[PDB]
Amino acid sequence: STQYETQGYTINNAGRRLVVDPITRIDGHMRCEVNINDQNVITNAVSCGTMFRGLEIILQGRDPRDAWAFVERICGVCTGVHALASVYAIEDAIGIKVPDNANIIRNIMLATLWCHDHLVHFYQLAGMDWIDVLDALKADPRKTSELAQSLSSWPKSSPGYFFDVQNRLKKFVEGGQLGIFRNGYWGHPQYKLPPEANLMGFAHYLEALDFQREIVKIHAVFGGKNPHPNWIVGGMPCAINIDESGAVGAVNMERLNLVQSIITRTADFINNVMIPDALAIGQFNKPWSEIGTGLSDKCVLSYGAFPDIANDFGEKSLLMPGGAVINGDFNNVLPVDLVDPQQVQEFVDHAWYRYPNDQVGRHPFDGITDPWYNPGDVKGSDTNIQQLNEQERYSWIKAPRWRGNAMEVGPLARTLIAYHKGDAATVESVDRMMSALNLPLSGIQSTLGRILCRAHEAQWAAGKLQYFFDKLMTNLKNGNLATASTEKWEPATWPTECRGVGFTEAPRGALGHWAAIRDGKIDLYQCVVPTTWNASPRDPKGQIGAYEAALMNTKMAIPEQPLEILRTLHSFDPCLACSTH
Amino acid sequence: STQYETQGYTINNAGRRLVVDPITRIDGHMRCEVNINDQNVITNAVSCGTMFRGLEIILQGRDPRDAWAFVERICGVCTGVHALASVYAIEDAIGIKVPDNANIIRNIMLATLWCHDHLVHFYQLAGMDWIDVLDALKADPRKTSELAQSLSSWPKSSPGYFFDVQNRLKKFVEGGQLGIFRNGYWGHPQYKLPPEANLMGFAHYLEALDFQREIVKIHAVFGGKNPHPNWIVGGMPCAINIDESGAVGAVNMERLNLVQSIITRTADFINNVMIPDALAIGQFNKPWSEIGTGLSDKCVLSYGAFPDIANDFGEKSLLMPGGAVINGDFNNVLPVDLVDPQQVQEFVDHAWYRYPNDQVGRHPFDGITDPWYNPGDVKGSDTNIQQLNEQERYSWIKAPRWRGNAMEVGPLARTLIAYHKGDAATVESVDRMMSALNLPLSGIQSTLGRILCRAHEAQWAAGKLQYFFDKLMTNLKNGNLATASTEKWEPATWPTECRGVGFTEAPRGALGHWAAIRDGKIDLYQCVVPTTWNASPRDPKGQIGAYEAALMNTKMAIPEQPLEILRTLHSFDPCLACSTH
Amino acid sequence: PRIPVVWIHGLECTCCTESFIRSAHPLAKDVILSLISLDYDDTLMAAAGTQAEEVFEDIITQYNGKYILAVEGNPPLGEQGMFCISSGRPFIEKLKRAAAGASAIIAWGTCASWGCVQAARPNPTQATPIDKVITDKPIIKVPGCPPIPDVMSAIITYMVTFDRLPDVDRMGRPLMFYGQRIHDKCYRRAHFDAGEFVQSWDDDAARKGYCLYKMGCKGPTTYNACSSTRWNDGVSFPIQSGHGCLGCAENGFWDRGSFYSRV
Amino acid sequence: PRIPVVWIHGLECTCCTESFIRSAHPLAKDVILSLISLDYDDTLMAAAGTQAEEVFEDIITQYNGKYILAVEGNPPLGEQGMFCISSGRPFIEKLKRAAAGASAIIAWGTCASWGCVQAARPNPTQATPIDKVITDKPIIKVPGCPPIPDVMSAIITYMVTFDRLPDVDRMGRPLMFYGQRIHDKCYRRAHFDAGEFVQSWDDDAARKGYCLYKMGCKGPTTYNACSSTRWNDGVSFPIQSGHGCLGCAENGFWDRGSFYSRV
Ligand code: SF4
Ligand code: SF4
Ligand code: FCO
Ligand code: FCO
Ligand code: SF3
Ligand code: SF3
Ligand code: F3S
Ligand code: F3S
Ligand SMILES: [Cl-]
Ligand SMILES: [Cl-]
Ligand SMILES: [Li+]
Ligand SMILES: [Mg+2]
Ligand SMILES: [Mg+2]
Ligand code: NI
Ligand code: NI
Repeated sequence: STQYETQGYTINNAGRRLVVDPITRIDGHMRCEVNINDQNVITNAVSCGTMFRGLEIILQGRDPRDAWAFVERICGVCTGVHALASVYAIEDAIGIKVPDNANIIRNIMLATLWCHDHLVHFYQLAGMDWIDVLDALKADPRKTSELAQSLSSWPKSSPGYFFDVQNRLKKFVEGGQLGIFRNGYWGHPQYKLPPEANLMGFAHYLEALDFQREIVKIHAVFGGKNPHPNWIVGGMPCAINIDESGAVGAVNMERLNLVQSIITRTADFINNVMIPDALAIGQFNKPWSEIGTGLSDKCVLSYGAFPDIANDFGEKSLLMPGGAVINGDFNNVLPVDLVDPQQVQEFVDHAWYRYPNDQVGRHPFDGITDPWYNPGDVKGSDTNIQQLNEQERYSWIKAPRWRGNAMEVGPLARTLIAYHKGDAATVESVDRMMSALNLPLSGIQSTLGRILCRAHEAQWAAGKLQYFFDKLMTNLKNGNLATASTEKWEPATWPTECRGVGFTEAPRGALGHWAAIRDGKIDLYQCVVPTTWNASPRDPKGQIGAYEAALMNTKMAIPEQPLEILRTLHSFDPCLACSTH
Repeated sequence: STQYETQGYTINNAGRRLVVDPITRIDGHMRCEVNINDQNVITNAVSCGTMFRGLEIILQGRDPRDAWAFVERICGVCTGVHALASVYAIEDAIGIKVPDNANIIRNIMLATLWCHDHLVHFYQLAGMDWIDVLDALKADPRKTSELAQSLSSWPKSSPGYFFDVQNRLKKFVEGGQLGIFRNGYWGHPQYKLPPEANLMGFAHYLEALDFQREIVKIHAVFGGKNPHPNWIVGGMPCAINIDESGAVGAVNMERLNLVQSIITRTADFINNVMIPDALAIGQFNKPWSEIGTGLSDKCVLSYGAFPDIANDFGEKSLLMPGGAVINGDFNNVLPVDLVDPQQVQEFVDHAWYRYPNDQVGRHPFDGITDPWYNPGDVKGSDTNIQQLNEQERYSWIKAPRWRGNAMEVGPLARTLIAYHKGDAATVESVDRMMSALNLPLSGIQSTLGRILCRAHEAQWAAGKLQYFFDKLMTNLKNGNLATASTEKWEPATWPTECRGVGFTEAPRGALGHWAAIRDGKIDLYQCVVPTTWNASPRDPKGQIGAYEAALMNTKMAIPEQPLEILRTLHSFDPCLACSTH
Repeated sequence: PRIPVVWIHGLECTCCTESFIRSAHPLAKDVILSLISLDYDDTLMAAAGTQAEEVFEDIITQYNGKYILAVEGNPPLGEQGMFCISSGRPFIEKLKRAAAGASAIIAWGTCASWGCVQAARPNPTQATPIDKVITDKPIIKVPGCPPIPDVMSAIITYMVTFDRLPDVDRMGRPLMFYGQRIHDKCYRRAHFDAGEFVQSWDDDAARKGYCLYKMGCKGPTTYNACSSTRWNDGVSFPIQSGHGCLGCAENGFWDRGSFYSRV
Repeated sequence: PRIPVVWIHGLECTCCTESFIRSAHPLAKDVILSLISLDYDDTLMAAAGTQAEEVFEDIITQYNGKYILAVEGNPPLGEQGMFCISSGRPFIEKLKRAAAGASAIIAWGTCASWGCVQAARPNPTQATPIDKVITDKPIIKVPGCPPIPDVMSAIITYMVTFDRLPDVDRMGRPLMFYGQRIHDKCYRRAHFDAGEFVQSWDDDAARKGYCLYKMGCKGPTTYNACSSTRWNDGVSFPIQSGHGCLGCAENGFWDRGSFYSRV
């Protein structure tokens, strides 16, 4: 065994080893290992991405106009965000500016994805870590109605409703076919809701499973389908015609009416169902405001997103702010430049890749994706792993750093950056939320805080959907219909050699695509994705990433039941296909 | 002034004359006049249909295969029922038998219409006679939630929901643009609900206005569109393909899945919203169990409907019973024959039509539709009717009789026929309903009873939708896909001269179409429609029809505000376009 | 304040009023509560008789020159107009009074636009479309028997949002929804091009969704949005459920021969 | 008792799992609660780690020969299979063990059916479709990237209701939804047959809904239900929203030249 110090942690791999493989209620493809001491406290944590596909290799030699469709298939959960980053990257390289309506529609596509992805995460992925589903069978339906009505104006709250949901669950389990609930952690001492709150949350899990299908109708109108909508370099393909012959062949007033109807319904569900449930989880689980801090009180990163001035990616345009904090100094929000070779770099000394010098980091314009499966001296063998060796290479995930620092990305990171830049709406929302829980601001830097910030952001994004829709309609009233720029669509119009960066804030954090074009073809295409940051393995200094840091120092009630590990990992919304691409 | 005796009534046209023109919250096109005595009690009632189009004339010379499309446009409220009667009548004339799936689908079309038409009548047409909308502004939202939860399991019952509905109504009214609520009867002493019940009812009015649009999606799948779906002589045009190439071009498993989803939602709404609201109207308005009896304790008529054995229109096949009662003798339910010239006859001595002898009645195979506008002295002119002359011709509606008797048709009529034929489900349901209201069986023969019977028919029809869908799926599992017979599609296969009758129970009552075919074309086409029976003018013996009888003997609290007249007329669901055609 | 709307009814079957309440987006509830002020409508209003006459008179007087008149159905010229009687007098008189104060008129459906079923041979009442009687006001024709629900609500929202009438073709129909033929956006056109036709009901061709031209489909001569926008929240349209287009949006469609004879 | 279903995931992006939960009729909630028993699924299940391994073992043992195996994604043959690792071993070993006990296998999506994006040139991981590894079990291919939500749920309801596998073409795709080409039921076909084409994005042709053939549409060579059943409760499909078909239901569609080169 060894022991060393990094980032205020003591990393010690003596003592009992626990393995969690598979991690479930994520997209898939993660392994986690920890060591625990005699006091059932985590003293070492190991994050491993267990798949790889190689999109950066597949993109070589492709037409730049096609790239968005290939990289969209990095992920069907965060569907669309890689297409957006791609068209941004290719437009930056070639020198294309899109019409205002194309930028507005792209912002609608991104806000739609934030609402859908955040809502499904809260209920279908994270919810069963906090709600004891089998304990819902013990609730009194009238007391459940009274609880729900004390928290929200949402209409669906009758005693008869909660009894009907409870009886559906009772029937489901009475044949002994428990399905997704089989062999769960039910009755664990960390389940703290009363039976009435379990029944309320389970009813809401079912309501959200049904409602989420409606949100993505916005993607179907502008992008054809969800999952995996369509886009173009130069704007969007969804031509608009409101008052001319042939409007039946285009985005017309009836299509816009459908979009408006979905926006209103989406805002209502998020504000009256998800927001009060997130606050209720907080009220009943306040100790989790001090568990899972990790890097969130040290180093956080946002690129920024939602340019409101078309083709302007600067500070005055981006509606979701960008910036970086290091060394715990939230009084110094630093500017980020994605072209600077000293800022974003990726290391592979602890990952399954080859570099000419694995002791140094490479900026993505100098990036290399040369896969090399070499797990070294594992317990077991190379095709039957019992324990990864975290002193050597242990993941398909590269290790990104910012100026050499390990960073956390995602909803909590963005909330902290916006709060400390002085964004008025963020400051008001956070202050009101923490006041309601009677918790200090530092309570947001935690596993519970990640969940609260995600709910905050779903509400924010639902409000921005209306804002962008109104902006689109204002242009149409003024006779401004354009959706595509095509003066640089043909390859003969491009520079012989050029490079560009496309960046945004995906639901899980800071996303960048770096592209180089030569002689009409993709010469290099490198992606650094939010879960690549958070699920990162170690670097040559032994610095740990956001998941490994957030698991450090966690108490476990029952070592064989990983509920506390699941709570903290799920709070980041891991997307492992994204992380490895 | 004069007076005479008929059907136990004293018809007396002395005293003050009141005119109600237009009657609103019907399809349109009705005038009502009454005389009241010195105690403000109605001693004379006059029913007048104020429009005519002449479909029976327009149908002459058409191809019999096209007839359904023309006569469907008799009415867009009871949309589809005239098409069904037409295809039945042409198939009866030519000698065509349809496949079992076509019959099942036609029964689904009719049950869907019953559900839709009865639901929209209860809320959008009759509801504001019983609910004081402006009084809802005085309700306590918590007490409204409590009331709703005591009557039903329906989920949508929170205090915040009822507050939100109430605030929306307050903002609507506050600017003085009251729309459909302007100059209403609000505050009339016959409004007996407490403020909480008025708010609950208004919330449900709005829920029903939204939900009704979904029910007709069943008509869109099998019939292309609603209003006015498509049909064929020989079956239905909606060819089925479940498991072969090209199922994308036909009724397939996805289309059937959509139909099933609509059936379940429709039953849930009717059973948990409409049914408890109807029973509550009964509880708070028991005196209306003794008002508006009219002919319902004297003479009632049903032809029967919903043949469960394909192409068999006999008593063992029809799921909704047929029969007639006369002279108040409910112990002898009599059989109906639509070919017998001594049974159904229409008179025009008090209507705007020419017969060679207006003192005799004509069976529809001998029918004549020769319009003659001749109002006599109306205290104004031929283009300014101040007072109809009920001693002579006063309506565009013909006067149908059954063996010379004036009959009531519709939900109450049907319920009484089925009850007295000893249908076990009907006996049990009626007995339990009247028991819960603590009223005698005779309480059903009234204006309140008409409303209760309509709601219990919506429930019956929603159950039969599932029964018919399951019969369709059973045939598909056994490889029986046929939807049309075309052996006799070509006119060269028809008899040179033939005639037929098509009959059903529309939402408002007994419907018949009589057709004669000669040399490949329609020679005669005569319709007798449910509101033709109910809204009928007088005959050569002075006998009064169902509307005039039900208004007789009624007390009015405020003569100038006709709320009692509206309550009783709306209880029949008048369709004046149907009545005149 | 919301724009005042007066909705009147001549000879008609009520199908266009029923179509309006089928709207999926915006819901008819939200049109009535938030987008317009529906100030007179015989099918939905609380007031009847003398109280309804008072609403009509008060609205057209107070809002003279500023309300939109919606019309469903048509006036009959036979029997001195007494084939359609309102408040004891010919409907045509109510139509002319309402039209005189309107800023613009919406003619909903084939009845108001052209004549529809009551005007089919031999037209016993002499039913006559609105534009042959009212000759001094803007009239927007929205034909169909009835028009598509979401077309009706889209036209309303266009007018409220943009504060202008839709641009129209030479017959007064909105270009947005009536600019192209049914057959120019029909999903069965591949089969028409290939000579792949249904020949009799429920034949093998019908079970594969082949073209309905030989069964009498009038799509090739009919202008509407049914093959693109579709009906009842996009669920179907006549052709998709196996019956040819009747031609129901076109003037005189009842008297162009049998629905089952070829174009 | 409901039919046991085991759902496993190889190299994949999760799009077919997401598509499934978009189903409009039946709702995915109602499929899971009432139609099937979804007994193993890494994306939804409560249990993780050793508890999830115990579920997998218990279900495939207790219901040996009786469960349906659903597969999303594919196995990589490179690096001894360790481009996709489950419980510390090559994913291919979990696929083989799950397949051995199954009565039948549903290959959801182009990944499981053919290869999809990871198998496009140069195929770094040697990703291989399911039917090149499992050669002794019935496999129903349901291709698309992803397949249509209400196609996925219709196939499931067919199998449960009728108690049999759907009839397939010679490639193993269900005839009901894959029997015809996109271009044989496309609503823009009238424009194709007239020579009426979009030539550049947002031109006048694009604003009238003209054909996308000159913009690269692969509908002429692609079998799926997108132009008839459509996507997301019938709201749209790629062509209706202005982008040509990519060909995403067909084997090798990534390597047939640019998406913007003509078919
Ligand atoms: S079904 Fe009618 S509209 Fe469609 S292609 Fe055939 S003829 Fe044209
Ligand atoms: S858009 Fe594509 S599928 Fe449709 S007609 Fe044109 S080439 Fe064929
Ligand atoms: N959100 C998201 Fe997916 C990840 N990580 C991307 O980009
Ligand atoms: N119901 C109905 Fe209409 C009437 N009366 C018909 O038939
Ligand atoms: Fe909507 S009233 Fe119905 S008949 Fe043809 S449009 Fe007329
Ligand atoms: Fe649904 S996993 Fe998504 S990439 Fe193309 S099918 Fe594969
Ligand atoms: S009959 Fe009418 S509804 Fe459309 S498809 Fe033809 S114009
Ligand atoms: S790209 Fe795919 S989704 Fe359908 S339209 Fe073409 S097969
Ligand atoms: Cl016409
Ligand atoms: Cl492939
Ligand atoms: Li740019
Ligand atoms: Mg990368
Ligand atoms: Mg008649
Ligand atoms: Ni992702
Ligand atoms: Ni009617």
